[PDB]
Amino acid sequence: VSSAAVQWSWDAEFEEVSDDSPEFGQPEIPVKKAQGFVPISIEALQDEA
Amino acid sequence: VSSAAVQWSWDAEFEEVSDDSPEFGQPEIPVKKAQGFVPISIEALQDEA
Repeated sequence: VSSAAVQWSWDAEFEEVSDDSPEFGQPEIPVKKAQGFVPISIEALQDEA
Repeated sequence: VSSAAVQWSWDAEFEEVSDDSPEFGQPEIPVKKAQGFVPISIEALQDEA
C-alpha cells in the first residue's frame, strides 16, 4: 500500500477547513517460473565420470 | 575438457521444456622439440681458454 501526503492550506480566522483526506494505491507483483531440462542416456550416465 | 552453460527459459504453467543439452570439446596441445649442435676439435679444448 502507498499513499500521498495531506495537503494543508493557509486559512483566515473563523474559516472552515477543506477536506484533506489522502488517497491510497496498491502496487502488485506476480510470481513467475523458469525451468530447464537436460536428458541423458543410460550408457553415458554409467560410463562418463 | 571444455563445455558451456545450460540455457534456461521462462516457461508458463503447463508448458513443455526444451532440450538444453550442452556440447563439449577437447583442446589438445602436441609437444615438439628443438635442437642445436656445435662440434669442436680436440686441440682447441686444450688451447682456447
